[PDB]
Amino acid sequence: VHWSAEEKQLITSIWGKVNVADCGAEALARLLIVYPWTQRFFSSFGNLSSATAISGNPNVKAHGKKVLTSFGDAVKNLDNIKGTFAQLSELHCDKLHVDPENFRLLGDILVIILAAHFGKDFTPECQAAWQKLVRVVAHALARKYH
Amino acid sequence: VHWSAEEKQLITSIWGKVNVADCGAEALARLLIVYPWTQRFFSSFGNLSSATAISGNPNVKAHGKKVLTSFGDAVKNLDNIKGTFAQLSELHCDKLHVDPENFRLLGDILVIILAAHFGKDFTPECQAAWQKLVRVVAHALARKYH
Amino acid sequence: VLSANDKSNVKAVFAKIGGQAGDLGGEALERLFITYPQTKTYFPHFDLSHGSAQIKGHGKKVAEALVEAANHIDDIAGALSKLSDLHAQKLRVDPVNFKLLGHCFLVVVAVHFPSLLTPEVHASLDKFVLAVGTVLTAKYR
Amino acid sequence: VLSANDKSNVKAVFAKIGGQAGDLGGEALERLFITYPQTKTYFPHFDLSHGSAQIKGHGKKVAEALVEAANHIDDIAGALSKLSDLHAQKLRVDPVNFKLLGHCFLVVVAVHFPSLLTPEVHASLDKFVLAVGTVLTAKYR
Ligand code: HEM
Ligand code: HEM
Ligand code: HEM
Ligand code: HEM
Repeated sequence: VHWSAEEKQLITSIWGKVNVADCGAEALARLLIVYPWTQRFFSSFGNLSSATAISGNPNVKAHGKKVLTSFGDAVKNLDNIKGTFAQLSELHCDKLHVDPENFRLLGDILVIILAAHFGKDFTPECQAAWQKLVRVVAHALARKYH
Repeated sequence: VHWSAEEKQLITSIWGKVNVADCGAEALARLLIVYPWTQRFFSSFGNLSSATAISGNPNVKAHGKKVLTSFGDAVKNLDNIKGTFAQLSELHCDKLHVDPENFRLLGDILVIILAAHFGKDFTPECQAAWQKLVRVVAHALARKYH
Repeated sequence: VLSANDKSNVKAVFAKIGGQAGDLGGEALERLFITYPQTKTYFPHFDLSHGSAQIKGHGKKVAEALVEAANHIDDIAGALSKLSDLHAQKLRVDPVNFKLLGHCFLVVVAVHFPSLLTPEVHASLDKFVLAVGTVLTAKYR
Repeated sequence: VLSANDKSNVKAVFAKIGGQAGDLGGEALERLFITYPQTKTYFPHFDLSHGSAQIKGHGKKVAEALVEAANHIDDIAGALSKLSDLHAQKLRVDPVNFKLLGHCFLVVVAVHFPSLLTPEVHASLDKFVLAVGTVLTAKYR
């Protein structure tokens, strides 16, 4: 992966300004609502039995914040994403057995969440840069395979 | 990617008995017939008008042999698959714009072709090693992407 | 098949923003081409320059098909009959690309109508765009 | 949709397999767990050791269901409706795993009946196992 000055600016600016708590909670809730098989991995989180329940679930909300904070670790060193996600890759692959397609789905959800948060400031170029970022992150998490 | 002695032996022993012309003809015909959108990439190959025409097409046969010979280059140096396929990645990604999912589908087809040819010698462990090989090749071919 | 609830969510969405759907289609397509540049190779006969009237014209048509599908949501296959043979038989569009365009449509909806796109509505719209993509690629399966 | 020729091909395959179906189901499942180890996560209540009687017994159930789908190939959704509820609502099986198992079934057919699995019959059987997977994931749509 190569990052242009323009891509770095688009990524860093959105990160600085994003509400990490609210957008992280939103991304996780939407993953669980839109793609409900993902609920299987979160059975310790309690009530996931409705969209309302998922969105109000304090464990979902707190975990969502952790997740977007972790995407923040990608932002902070864009040329070291592989290393940043090595330990998380062991977790998600070897321990939790999450198929990598779900990393793609969460990336797509995050893009939609950012689009909602930023409106027209989330230009097509901004979208391009962020979809590139979530794809790089997903690639780094799906390593302990191939 | 790490390859055990056992995995290496399952791969090379099968490969030593592969007829690349026959297996390659089978694999490419099956790609074009089973996943017909792939025909888009092979417009210059002539008659792809029916399943029968595709199996009888000499250009499909010839190209199939080249594809299998290439898989042979992976078998010959399992630890250097990334390097071996770097140039082919330029061709497939930057010039042909083949979505990587199609590399997975061709891999699955190759596994079925080997199963058909080798029958009871294509044990579950042999299948696991070959599926691993085709995934590692696919990831090498997709290198030019994320 | 889409549930009664999903159908109502789709109709609620297009009944509100159907007037803008044409413009939204143009933007969705612009975003497809910029976010996933490989998709431009399906359009070598278009002017794919940013701003281009052909992109805008064509996105308008994509959105109008979605609106037709919404208006006849109980038989989307029927509604989009010609279009299906077009995409799978004639054009041989790789099925992966339908999820990319459907996602771009959701992105445009989020950009312009954030309070409309609740998680429930997002779920229903995702199912809808996938149902359309499935109809258009039906000959593959 | 499955064409008439696809249906002929599928029924021919299952007629050939005949009473071996149960055993081939066990083999498909054994291959699933060995080739795609992540799938073992769904069976923590099973003995999953090599040779496991529980794997073989379960494979027979899977093959019984495929046989019924072949016998009712004109309406797979109808025949397997409650199986879909089980897999999607109760078990929350990731949709990707249906493609993996379907593939394992084709591999088993290839091992045992290579002359039957021509490219055309391969295409028909692929469409079949994908149609079954699509039915079983229905409650995700
Ligand atoms: C692709 C981007 C993803 C990122 C950046 C991410 C990030 C994280 C982080 C930072 C943790 C905390 C690790 C710890 O406490 O040791 C975590 C845990 C976890 N993740 Fe992810 N994740 C991603 C995708 C997914 C997906 C797609 C799923 C399931 C569909 C998933 C399921 C889980 C589960 C079940 C946990 C453990 C939760 C717990 O019990 O505390 N993750 N993830
Ligand atoms: C994943 C394993 C694959 C391997 C090992 C492979 C191998 C090759 C090789 C060795 C060549 C010839 C390069 C040359 O002659 O200089 C080639 C060309 C080509 N490949 Fe692949 N390929 C793979 C997958 C695919 C797939 C999945 C598609 C499309 C769905 C595809 C489409 C093509 C096309 C269109 C050409 C050019 C043929 C021509 O000369 O017109 N390849 N490939
Ligand atoms: C649900 C998603 C989609 C919808 C509703 C849709 C809709 C349409 C419509 C209404 C047309 C009619 C143009 C005409 O009649 O001249 C068309 C044509 C076309 N579509 Fe799509 N489409 C979709 C997805 C895609 C995708 C994913 C691609 C490829 C990336 C694609 C590529 C094309 C091309 C190349 C044409 C011919 C354009 C022309 O020559 O004017 N479509 N589509
Ligand atoms: C071809 C697609 C499949 C078919 C036809 C099928 C069929 C079946 C049948 C017939 C049963 C239980 C019989 C009964 O209770 O009456 C079952 C249960 C089950 N299936 Fe599947 N299945 C398929 C795919 C999958 C996949 C891909 C997975 C996960 C990787 C899976 C996981 C399970 C689990 C965990 C059970 C419960 C088993 C138990 O508690 O003993 N199934 N399936």
